[PDB]
Amino acid sequence: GISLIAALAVDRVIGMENAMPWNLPADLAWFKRNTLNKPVIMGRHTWESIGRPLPGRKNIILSSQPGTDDRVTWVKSVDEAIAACGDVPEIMVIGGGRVYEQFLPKAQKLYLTHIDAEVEGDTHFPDYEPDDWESVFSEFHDADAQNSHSYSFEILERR
Ligand SMILES: [Ca+2]
Ligand code: NA
Repeated sequence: GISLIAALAVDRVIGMENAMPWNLPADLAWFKRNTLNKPVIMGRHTWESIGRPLPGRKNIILSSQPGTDDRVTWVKSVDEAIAACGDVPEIMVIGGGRVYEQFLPKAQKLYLTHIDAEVEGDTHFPDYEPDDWESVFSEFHDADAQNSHSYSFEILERR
């Protein structure tokens, strides 16, 4: 199916103009664990924030304009993005806000990191009602020497 994976500060903030004011290697490890060797769909701005392909995966970039890096696959519509993933057990949608908004109604699972941080942002994860979803996994973690804020992971499966 289609899954979304995202890291959310309070008020569902996911993005801003500058780099996020946190350091969460545990969230990166979680992202890798759940996307390894799966196709990833991302918007063009998320692509520019990474700068290079995520290894071992089909990288699919949504843009209305021709692609500018032949190392990844560029598509001009949601339907083309899904088609480019082919026949796979799980498609991972990795951001950003505009892309999450379009794929949420298609998604069966959400992988969410909730960060105990209040940050001014210009992009939010789309609204969802927790009652429409079942929490199948949850774990809370404190900040530590490597992670600047406390955070929790949850996996929600659409009811
Ligand atoms: Ca940004
Ligand atoms: Na899994």
